[PDB]
Amino acid sequence: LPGFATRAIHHGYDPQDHGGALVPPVYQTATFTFPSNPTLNLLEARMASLEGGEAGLALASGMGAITSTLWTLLRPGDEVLLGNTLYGCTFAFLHHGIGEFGVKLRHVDMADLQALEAAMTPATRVIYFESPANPNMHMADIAGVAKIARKHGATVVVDNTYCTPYLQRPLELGADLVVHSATKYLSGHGDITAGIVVGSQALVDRIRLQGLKDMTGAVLSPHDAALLMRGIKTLNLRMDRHCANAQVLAEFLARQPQVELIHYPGQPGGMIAFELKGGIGAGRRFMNALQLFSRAVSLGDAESLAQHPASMTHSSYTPEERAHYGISEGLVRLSVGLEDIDDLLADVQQALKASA
Amino acid sequence: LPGFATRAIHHGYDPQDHGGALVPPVYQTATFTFPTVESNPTLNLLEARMASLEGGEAGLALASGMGAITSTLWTLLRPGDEVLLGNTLYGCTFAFLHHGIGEFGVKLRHVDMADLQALEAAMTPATRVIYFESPANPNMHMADIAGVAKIARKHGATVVVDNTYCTPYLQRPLELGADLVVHSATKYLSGHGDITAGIVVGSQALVDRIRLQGLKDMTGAVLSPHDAALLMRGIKTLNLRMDRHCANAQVLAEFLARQPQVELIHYPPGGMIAFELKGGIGAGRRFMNALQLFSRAVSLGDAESLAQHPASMTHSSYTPEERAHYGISEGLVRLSVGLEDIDDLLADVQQALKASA
Amino acid sequence: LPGFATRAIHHGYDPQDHGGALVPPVYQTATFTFPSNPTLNLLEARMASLEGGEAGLALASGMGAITSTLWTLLRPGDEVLLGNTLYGCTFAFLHHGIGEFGVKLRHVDMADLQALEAAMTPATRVIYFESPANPNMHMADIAGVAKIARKHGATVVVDNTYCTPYLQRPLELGADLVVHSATKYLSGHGDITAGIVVGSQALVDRIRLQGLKDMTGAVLSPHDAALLMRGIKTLNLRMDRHCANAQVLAEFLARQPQVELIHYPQPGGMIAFELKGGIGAGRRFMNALQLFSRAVSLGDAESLAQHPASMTHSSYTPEERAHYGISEGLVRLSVGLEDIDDLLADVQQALKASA
Amino acid sequence: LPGFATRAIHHGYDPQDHGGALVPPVYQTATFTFPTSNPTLNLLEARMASLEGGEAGLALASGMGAITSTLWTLLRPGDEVLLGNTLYGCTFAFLHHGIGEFGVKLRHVDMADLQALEAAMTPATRVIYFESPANPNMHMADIAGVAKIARKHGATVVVDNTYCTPYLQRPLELGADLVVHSATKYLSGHGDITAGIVVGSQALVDRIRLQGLKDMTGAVLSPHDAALLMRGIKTLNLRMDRHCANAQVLAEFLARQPQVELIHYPGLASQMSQPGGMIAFELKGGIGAGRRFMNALQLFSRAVSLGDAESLAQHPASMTHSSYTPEERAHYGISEGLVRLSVGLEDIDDLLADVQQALKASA
Repeated sequence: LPGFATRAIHHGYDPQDHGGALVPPVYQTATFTFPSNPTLNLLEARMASLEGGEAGLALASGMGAITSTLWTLLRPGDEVLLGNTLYGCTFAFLHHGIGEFGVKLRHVDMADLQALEAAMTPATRVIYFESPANPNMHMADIAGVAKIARKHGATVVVDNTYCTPYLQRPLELGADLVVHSATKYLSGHGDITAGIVVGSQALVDRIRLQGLKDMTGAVLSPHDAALLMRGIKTLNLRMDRHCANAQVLAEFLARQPQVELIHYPGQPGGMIAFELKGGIGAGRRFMNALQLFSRAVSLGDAESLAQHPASMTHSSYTPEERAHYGISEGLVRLSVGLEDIDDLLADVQQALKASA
Repeated sequence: LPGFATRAIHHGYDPQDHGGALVPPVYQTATFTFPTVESNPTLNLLEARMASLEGGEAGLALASGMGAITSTLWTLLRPGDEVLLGNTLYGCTFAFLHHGIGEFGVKLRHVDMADLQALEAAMTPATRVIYFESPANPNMHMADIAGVAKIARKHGATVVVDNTYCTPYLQRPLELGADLVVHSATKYLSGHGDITAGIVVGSQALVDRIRLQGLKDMTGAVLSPHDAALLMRGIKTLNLRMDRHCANAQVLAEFLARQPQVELIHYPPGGMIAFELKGGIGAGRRFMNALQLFSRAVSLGDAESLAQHPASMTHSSYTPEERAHYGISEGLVRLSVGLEDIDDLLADVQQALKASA
Repeated sequence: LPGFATRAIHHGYDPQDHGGALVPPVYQTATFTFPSNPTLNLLEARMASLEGGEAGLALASGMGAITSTLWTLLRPGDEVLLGNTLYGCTFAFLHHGIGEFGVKLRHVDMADLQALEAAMTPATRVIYFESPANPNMHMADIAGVAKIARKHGATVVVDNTYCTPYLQRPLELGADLVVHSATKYLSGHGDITAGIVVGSQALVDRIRLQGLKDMTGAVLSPHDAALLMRGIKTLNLRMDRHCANAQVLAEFLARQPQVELIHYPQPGGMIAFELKGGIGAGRRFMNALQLFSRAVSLGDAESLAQHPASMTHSSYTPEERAHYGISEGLVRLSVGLEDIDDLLADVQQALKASA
Repeated sequence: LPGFATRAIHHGYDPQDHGGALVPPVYQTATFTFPTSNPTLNLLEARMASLEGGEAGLALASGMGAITSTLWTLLRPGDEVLLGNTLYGCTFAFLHHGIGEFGVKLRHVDMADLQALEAAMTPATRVIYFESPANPNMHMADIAGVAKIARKHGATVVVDNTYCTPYLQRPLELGADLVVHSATKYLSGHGDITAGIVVGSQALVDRIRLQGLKDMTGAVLSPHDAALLMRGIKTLNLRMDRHCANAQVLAEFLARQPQVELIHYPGLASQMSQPGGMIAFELKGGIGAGRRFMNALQLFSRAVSLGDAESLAQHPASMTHSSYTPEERAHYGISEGLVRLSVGLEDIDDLLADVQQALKASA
């Protein structure tokens, strides 16, 4: 089996099947003569290879991947066990979407196999969670969850967006399906939105012909698929740099007097979350002071991003409501990019002093 | 109000807000800086322009026509609600209803939209959505949208019309009373068969809900800015292309109606034609095999002429009786007449018909 | 032979050769395995078909097409006969570019065969001109020029940008090569820059392997080539509308008191007229336009307008402008595809504001 | 001054000037409203200028577009151009079968030998053009030294920096006047676009833009390709680091193989200054061994280019120069067993395995 880097650049493609083109031609065509799109097929095969899965499916967005998958596997009466902490729109989709169509939802600490097995019911059909989780980015025992899951043949779905198949491969640990917001690290350059699902040919075929075909129509543009593949070609190199930069920044943040503590890392790629002693006011001043980090909500970009939930995404909520969603007043999340670490340290240092 | 052609080229865009660029820059970016309080311009422009063409208040762009339909229905319906559908629908749409949302507690009921008497009789306190294509198979008969709208308001039912076949250039359901219009922009709107996309147009209130609920939470069927830019490029020639599609189809239809191999012409709806081959399924296969200009494919609204014979193509797996149940006769042939020289199209059909014998 | 519209949509392509794709896949690859780019090849073959020529060549821009062609055909000592009036960038290329490398240039009235024949010398190798020409868009006898060129086997090159192969095909009239700024009508949507050269395989091969390969490197991106082919698919329909709109606007402008006369028209959707009020009227006219865009180009879906004296040639003096065939009140319009009633209304109010 | 990686990702762009977009919008428009420049091209140019330490940049349709636009601008009949002993195939063709046929005098000189260069300087010398490093051993030239001589008659020094990229070498900070790049290679890094870049003083670049490009080549770069090039530049430092590491391991391996006569370049660790991920070696078995070696490769691609994520290999004698005779090839610096490799970003163990088996098959 060729190495990860080799497969991320070559898997599934041979120039002679496409006129000798070194780079695969982009099949920007809505239709083909009556007897699949070669560009999407290649992306799917390559992502399947990287995750150690049998088949892949490309979608218009990470949400397209999650919804197409869940709509396929669940029906009224079925139960879904969810990790305690989820993205945002995922939490919304579950509670304000599919959850309002008869599907039962139950949040459980995936870190406690005792509680998980205790929450297992003959109606449980799907176990969905992200690894690691937002809190302190704890890994969670995927193999352990898989063991409990098969009690009622429950399908285990893991959101592997944060790690990418380069750092974690849930399928090799027992998961049935892995989903990605390829919009983040996989693309790596913040210019496209895309989603990926990988698992057995059996499950993926169902999601493709049911969830996607009939219930979401969340198809991915061949042009975007081509750009996503371009990004995947440097995945290993980018993740290495994201991790190194984040490690240095995390160690720096831990020594600063303005920082109460570091939620993570203690590695979640280039992600960091820390707490400002000064709370919401300190967070606002910190964000206003940044000159290199961008004030935005996303991650996995070449550019470093920063967000202060309390004054940004969750500014409308009250302090108590924020706490209920695991959002402290001084919580700051960073997607450390690929810039020179010395410039990133200087930016954070200056902003930290300005936060006072 | 500026003319249709003018709005299809200019509506919603002013070069001054984008560096003086004659053609709007493509915002191929997944994210924007977070609002200071102290949306993607490419998608917003496409949405505003399509809203203008349909005479609606707001527009929403989706990854595909199916993305538009599903995002809309997931938003408006919940378990217990009822949806009245036209008797004949698109394949995937039909499937989405019965094999998709229909399996989540939503009741579906098929009724002849051309029969207002029957429609009114099918209205129940639970009816929340009335969905149909106009025109619809098998004879592309234009349903009375204003009449349906009158009945719908009896229980505040939302009327949704699939306007793919006509495009806003030939029909504008919202101006006739519909609440929402959906499009597979993959067809005529794009016009060049290189992109897949969907559009929903209606009131700001309804579109906002579909955007923030059906799309944001239940489908994630977002449209790529690159594809949106291409769709807008296509819309710039919509009037001219539809004019030619129609002219070519009229000539081919008249020709087909006089040929010995043709039993009848179902229709004439843009450049769409559907006719019956006396020879049935075998004649259909030979006809399809003989075509040299028309392409054997399943779609429509492309610059290239397309042809399909359902019985030996999309519905080849079904039995003759099952096909009939789905409005598919053994000799049914559907044509999406393109923009090629009509003399070349006539010659291709003529020789194929002779070969069908 | 299939009709023009049919060839503009299908010529040179068969889905079977590319995975059954209805639309040709875009070969956005800089390299191919060691034994031509299928996307560029297709564009070239299709343009050759539309012009009635044997071969085509795609370039990064119209200027790329002209320079690549001339650098190939000329060498120090050779003479080039040029039309009395050219684009602008071309005129500069000739005089401030290739002309400073030993190549002799000589302007001649292509409409005057006697003068052209009299300007023919044993050193003449290329006869280059636009048809129609800027002045009053006078067609000019291409077959006549071709007969004279033979005298010393001179190569006749015609810039067919204004007409497009849909309205004029110089090769079928005797020209050796045709060049295009595909940036204009061929693309039709103002989103790409590109050039095209069509002629015999013999000539195009030389231009491809000499002018382009060695002297300009003006290659066209497969992405742009694909967009250009997308545009060509509606060429006949767009040109029909450009022409119809322009005819109506031309008739209107002729009856307006603010207009001295119409230089032209038919040159596609192009119109040129003179404002009685000179440069001041021109400036006010341009400032008032709300639909037409103040820009320098043509062949776009959007209508464009320009007043040379206050725009491209504003730095020159009135006498210098005249030397370049630019009058103080000259206004050029590239009539687009918008609703003619909206275009008439915009021009009408602008003309009243020009006073 | 921000670090290289920071500038390669951010230089010249502020989201607030473009609707807050994190990624710059692509200005795919042929024209703009008449005033009272394309932002996408301008950004690419400013960023490349920053990376090379130059004042201004210019983007072209191809590396050849960059070279021709530059030379057409700077030379006129009677002028003399001093060239490096060995030049890139097409560049050599442009000089001899192109501009060289328009009254411009050409003359090759060993740039590594300042004595010969200084002796080759004439009152007519206007341009000194060369690649650094250059074949056959990829030896670095003393740019500062060449610059000192050039000033004798105000000759403009132009350096093709394609092989190194501004990440590994910056000729302008060494005295060069202009640097040109075939961005088609390393800068893009993914083999999906063709593009050229020129960086130098605002004065020189303005002239090339308004004369060579505007009037003599028309080799403009598509905004779409410019955007892709910028996307590629964002990982330049990381890719070059891997290209270099992979090439070093493969070079050491090749140096120990019985089928290999010698390694032209790179030359051990620290022929100094590794030529990116480029390697050239000689096969003892000549043209026959070269053909078999090439036929056997299963991971490396048989193609003519470099700087791609995918590893490429070529054997000139049986590929680009197959029509020539053995003596003619020698005249062009091509040995019968010469093999050039553009080592890519794949797993080094897979690359080693491929070369290993192809080498055994070459016997």
